[PDB]
Amino acid sequence: EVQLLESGGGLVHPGGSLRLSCAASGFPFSNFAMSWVRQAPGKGLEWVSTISGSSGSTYYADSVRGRFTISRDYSKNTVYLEMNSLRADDTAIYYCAKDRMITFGEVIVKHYDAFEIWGQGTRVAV
Amino acid sequence: DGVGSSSGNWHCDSQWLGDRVITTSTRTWALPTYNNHLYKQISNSTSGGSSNDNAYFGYSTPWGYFDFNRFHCHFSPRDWQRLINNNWGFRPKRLNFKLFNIQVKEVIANNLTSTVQVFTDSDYQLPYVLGSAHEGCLPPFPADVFMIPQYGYLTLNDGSQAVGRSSFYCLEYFPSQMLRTGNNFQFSYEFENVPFHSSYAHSQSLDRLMNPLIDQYLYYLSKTINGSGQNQQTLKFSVAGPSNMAVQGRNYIPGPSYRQQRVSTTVTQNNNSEFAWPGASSWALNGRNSLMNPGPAMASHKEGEDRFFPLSGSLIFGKQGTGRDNVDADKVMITNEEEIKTTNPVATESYGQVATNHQSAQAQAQTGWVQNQGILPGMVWQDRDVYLQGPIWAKIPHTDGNFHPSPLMGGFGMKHPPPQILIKNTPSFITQYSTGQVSVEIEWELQKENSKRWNPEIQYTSNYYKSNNVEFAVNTEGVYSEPRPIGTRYLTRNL
Amino acid sequence: VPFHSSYAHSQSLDRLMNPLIDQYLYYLSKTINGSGQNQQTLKFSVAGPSNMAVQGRNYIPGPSYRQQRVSTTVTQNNNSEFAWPGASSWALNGRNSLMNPGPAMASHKEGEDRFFPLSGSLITNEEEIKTTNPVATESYGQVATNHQSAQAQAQTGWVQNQGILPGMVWQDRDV
Amino acid sequence: ITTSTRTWALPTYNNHLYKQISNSTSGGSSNDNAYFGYSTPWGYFDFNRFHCHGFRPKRLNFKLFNIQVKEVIANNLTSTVQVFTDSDYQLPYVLGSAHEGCLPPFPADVFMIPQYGYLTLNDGSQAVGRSSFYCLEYFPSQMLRTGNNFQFSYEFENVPFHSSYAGRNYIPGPSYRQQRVSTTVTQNNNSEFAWPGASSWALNGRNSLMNPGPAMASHKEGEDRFFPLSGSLIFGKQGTGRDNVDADKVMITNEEEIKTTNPVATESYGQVATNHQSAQAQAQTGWVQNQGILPGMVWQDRDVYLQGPIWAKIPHTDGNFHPSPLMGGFGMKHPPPQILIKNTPVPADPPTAFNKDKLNSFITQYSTGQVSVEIEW
Amino acid sequence: MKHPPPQILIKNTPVPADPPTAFNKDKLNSFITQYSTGQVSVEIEW
Amino acid sequence: KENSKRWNPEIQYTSNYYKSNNVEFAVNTEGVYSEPRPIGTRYLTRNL
Amino acid sequence: LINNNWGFRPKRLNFKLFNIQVKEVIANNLTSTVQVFTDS
Amino acid sequence: DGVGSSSGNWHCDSQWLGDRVITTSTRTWALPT
Amino acid sequence: QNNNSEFAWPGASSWALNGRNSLMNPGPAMASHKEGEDRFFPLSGSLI
Amino acid sequence: DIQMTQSPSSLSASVGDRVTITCRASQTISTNVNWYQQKPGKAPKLLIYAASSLQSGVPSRFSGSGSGTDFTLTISSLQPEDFATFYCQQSYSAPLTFGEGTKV
Repeated sequence: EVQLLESGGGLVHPGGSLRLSCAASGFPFSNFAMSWVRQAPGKGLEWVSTISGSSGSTYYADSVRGRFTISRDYSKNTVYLEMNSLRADDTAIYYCAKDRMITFGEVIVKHYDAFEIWGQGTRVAV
Repeated sequence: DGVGSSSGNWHCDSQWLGDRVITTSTRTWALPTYNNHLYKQISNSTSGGSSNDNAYFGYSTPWGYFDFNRFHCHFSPRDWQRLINNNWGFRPKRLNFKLFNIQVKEVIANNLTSTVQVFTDSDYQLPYVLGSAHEGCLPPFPADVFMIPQYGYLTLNDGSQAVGRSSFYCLEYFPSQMLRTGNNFQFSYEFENVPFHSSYAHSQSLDRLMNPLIDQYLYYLSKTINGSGQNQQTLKFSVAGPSNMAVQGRNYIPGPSYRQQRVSTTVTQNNNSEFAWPGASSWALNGRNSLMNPGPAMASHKEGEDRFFPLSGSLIFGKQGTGRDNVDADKVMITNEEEIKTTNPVATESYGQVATNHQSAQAQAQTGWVQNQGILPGMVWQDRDVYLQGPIWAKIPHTDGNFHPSPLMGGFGMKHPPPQILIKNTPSFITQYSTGQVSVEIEWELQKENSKRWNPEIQYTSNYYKSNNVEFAVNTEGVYSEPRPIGTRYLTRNL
Repeated sequence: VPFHSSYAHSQSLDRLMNPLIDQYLYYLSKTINGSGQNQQTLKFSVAGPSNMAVQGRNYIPGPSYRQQRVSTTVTQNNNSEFAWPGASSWALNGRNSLMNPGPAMASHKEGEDRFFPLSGSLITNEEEIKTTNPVATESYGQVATNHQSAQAQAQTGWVQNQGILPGMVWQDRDV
Repeated sequence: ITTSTRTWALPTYNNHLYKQISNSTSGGSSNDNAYFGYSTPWGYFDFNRFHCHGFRPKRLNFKLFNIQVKEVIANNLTSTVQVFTDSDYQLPYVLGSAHEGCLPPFPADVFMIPQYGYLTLNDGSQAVGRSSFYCLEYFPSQMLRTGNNFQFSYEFENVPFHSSYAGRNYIPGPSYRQQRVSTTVTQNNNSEFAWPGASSWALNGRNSLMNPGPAMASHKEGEDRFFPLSGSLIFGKQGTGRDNVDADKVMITNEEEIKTTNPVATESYGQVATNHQSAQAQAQTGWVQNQGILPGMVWQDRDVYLQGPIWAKIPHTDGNFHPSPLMGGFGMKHPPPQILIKNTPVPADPPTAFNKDKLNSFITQYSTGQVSVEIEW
Repeated sequence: MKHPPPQILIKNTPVPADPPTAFNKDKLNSFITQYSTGQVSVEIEW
Repeated sequence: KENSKRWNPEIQYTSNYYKSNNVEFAVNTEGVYSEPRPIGTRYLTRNL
Repeated sequence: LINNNWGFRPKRLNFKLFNIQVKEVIANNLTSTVQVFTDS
Repeated sequence: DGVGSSSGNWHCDSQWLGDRVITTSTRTWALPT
Repeated sequence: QNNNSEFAWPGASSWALNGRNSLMNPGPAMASHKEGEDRFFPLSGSLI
Repeated sequence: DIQMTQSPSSLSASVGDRVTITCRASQTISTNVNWYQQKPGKAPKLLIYAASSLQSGVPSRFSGSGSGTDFTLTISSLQPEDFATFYCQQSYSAPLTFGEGTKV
């Protein structure tokens, strides 16, 4: 199958740092872009960041940019979303989503299409 | 030889023999009649002649021609894969061509007395249009039956008009062979010696060639002042070494550069203006501005910037079923040329900086950006990569002098390329078309990879993850498609 | 020595292609959907007979070092002593030397025969080589000078001198 | 036909280990200076400098003899020394980078063999999937005890002689402008312009100084106090320190003999026309800061010094123009091969009960001996 | 058998209908309706 | 040797990662060699 | 080997043992021997 | 043979010849009592 | 997913010889799992 | 930044009867819109991509249409499984944007 286990968990104090991990399995890790989608309590779900399969392109949302940092470790097939200098509104349950579009290195193209496979998610309280 | 006996068999396959490859492709073709057996003078004002940049003068001919100049003609996707993962270099040696099992149809019944005229231009007396990257190539998938492209050429012009030096060629003025349903046509060609294409990527960058553990005996100017204040001028010198690798002395520098505009595949990031033609790099010749495409070979982008591509600076291919005008970004494939970054500057960046003045106590040191850089002694560079879909050879313009004749769209520059092969229908006339077979055979020389690299290479591999269709295979409707552009550079070398 | 070339090309560098066949390569035709704000889009089109400016080519014209353009109609020429001040020259060990004749280049565009390069002629005109050689009185071409973004529009510079590049052809000067 | 002989001593490097080194190994913090690579226990011989010994090298001869092993200090007669040369040029070539570790110019001096290391593709301090790793123990090599010796001969490929002398058809060569610096500090600007004012070339988003750069005259004739910022070779005087030494501790060479066919480093190449003149517009000109090759250009390459390097390795690429190296000397596609040497590690007493792990404890050991190198010029 | 009698493959060579009078890069989708017939002799010694 | 008439490309063993702290199958900073994954022998295909 | 080939198998074997060094506990004891044999 | 004469050299490489491969490996060992 | 008990030795398939049980490892050659299931592996079926 | 506005904010309907939700984008984004659904306590699931294409596991009773500014999500044969908050997303350009959502 295709399996996404994200646990960064955590309850942190404002201004504090937290690092989400997402352990991906069952698909070619390099060829798909991985993204984080966020949903606050009783609200709509909000896109946060995405990273190219080759990690050459990282896209951040406007509110997020400059604070959170997305990266992927190819040894452990894990995508990280370290967030620092957190704020009150960062409280939400974060999701890890695989992209629908398969890519390779030999063509310049946008790396995001649609979120095909999501994940159960973790809670970040602050 | 006979009406009821075939004149040739079907040859498609590849032999991998030691240091050499032999590719053979056979296709089924159909040739119509063009222009009602006529020559018709063509100019731009015929179609309305909007721009002087587009203003042309030339003719169209009744003749057709064969173009096998693209790699997917001679190489299956698997043959291409065997070649690129196992080899540091390749280049053609001999060429072989056959035109056989001809049939002519009166428009639809059999005309057994009709002929087809074919000739090759082996003195290269005709305008050579095979290096222009035109459509009409032998199909990549051998079960596709293709239509011979109509031959035509251009000559000198002032606006839409001709001039006194303009030329007109009559292809009837060339002796040719006439073929009936039992006749066949063939010839052999010999490629002129060219350098091996480099199907490898450097494992070292041009600036990192140093020993990381040792200092240089060279010195550089580290400090021009002692501190902040008045009259602090001083000259300090330090050893160039591991801790600073930027200032060290180097024997060779990256190759030439002609800067490109940078375009992002994330549309919002791009400027909201029509900068497609206005911002493009061009070169002007006789008052006409011609776009620079693809231009000098340069890396497409810097590390961490794969969303960007040079405007006119890359080769862009269409996906199967893509239209002719105004297609979306997804419908095209923009090739990536980053393997060459080790020795080549980034296409969208300046070559570097130069000093623009003389410093003094009254003037600060001023530098400026080099937007374009011609050849300098000590430069080393990589040529442009070749693709499964892309061109094989081109003809070197016949001129007093040239530099590094390797063509700018990739492939093998040749002063005596494979000769053009012209074909027609021998003609108030009877509506008529001919069909038949074509087989091409090429011998390739190979350079084996002799690397002592310990860790395993990057390889080209088909993905295993499940999918609706097999890549490089037909769909349910029967359409064959090539899902991506495959470069040749996978294996590595030391710089 | 090589044979001195004594012929004029009937074809130009920009006119090498087959006028009846579309190229299999795409170029970027349009960067905006329409007029107004937030219209960014990426559109690509096949290069073909209709547009011959945007096609890909394997070879580019030879080097150029620009000359000042002087007219045989005296009134058209500027009212100043620019014979020396406006001349293209090269400096060697502190000594300015005029560039004469200089790199072989087309003396004028087609359609203007009243102009000649300041130091660029021996008045023998080279216009027969305007096929592969740029024009001594013109810019070699345009170069992008920056990175365009939502804030900054694309910008282009002029190339007054251009050194040898891979894939250049040229004609030498005539005897 | 010069001949040279020296005495050397070889220690143990990296405790008999190959170890990844990188930007963050040295503390890093800069993208221009970032690197990724490996440090090997092997040493190598550098005779590449002239003082280790028109004109041009023809053949070569190398010998390694009088092997002496030293265990800590007593001799060790059983121990071996491994030596091999790379004649297929399959290892990264570090001999053309103008490093230290040469045979000393004075025949009675003794020299320590420098450590072999190499760099490969990096991104930041990390490694790209295209990076390469090399175990030199994977090459066939020759092992030498105190009675064994090693020698080989090399043939230099055909190169041009090095020049050893000091309305127009031809023009001077290409220029890439260097910033001008006066030996009088009071004339120089009171600002830190060492890296800010330098001429550079950027490759893959990393700025590299242009050093020494194209071959040009250092200064206009009659001005002897100016030298190009990065444009000249600068040699240290005996005793000169490693860091921030004043201008009297170094030797700043001048190329001024080549000013006949070459442009001055700190001067513009010339002028060009920037517009069309007319009755409304004056004739305008502009300065040529950088000029590439043109038909009809002639130039002289960089002169060689007694301290200077002999040869370089021409990179393996699709194309190059005038492969003669910029730091000077004879450029070659198949240069003199690298010569690699190390002491074979000797394991100490084993634990006597089996253990899976590799042996991490060795006998402290080094070797010393003689090297003779002969070249036909 | 590990090397049984080899498969024998047969098809009618496509003969296209009248192509257009202007060049079109797309493959020919229109063909002359056709079929074949003949004799097969197979000899097996036992 | 393999003489397969397969039209499409095979599956190959390749090094997938793009940027990483250690190249696979090479020493680390401490000088310790490691084999990152177990590699099988079966990539090319045959007809059954 | 695995990318290019459908099969493999060993053919011949060549074994060698050399540069023996026997130590005493640490100095070189030159008169000692090493007992080695193969059971064929 | 002797104390100062080597009884062998260091051979590690792999030769790819036609339809065969030849692999060679050399290591350094220690044998306790 | 696994049962909350100790089945490593009790649940393992094995073969007895002369009165001594021995684990069947790795055992006959068999596919490790059905297609689409990568998370399951035989108890002693594959090399580790 | 591109804004997706989904016109019904909340909705309720009888089962089996057709339901349609639409959202209007701030600019011509062509066919880039995507559709999702989220049940309480469960991660979202992709329905439609590239404006009309449906995901492999999604029932044929879902469909979608439109180009440029306007896009509609039509549900024929509504069912008890189908009651959840629904979202539309642009894939056209980053930063990516989800609609406000429609609780059905």
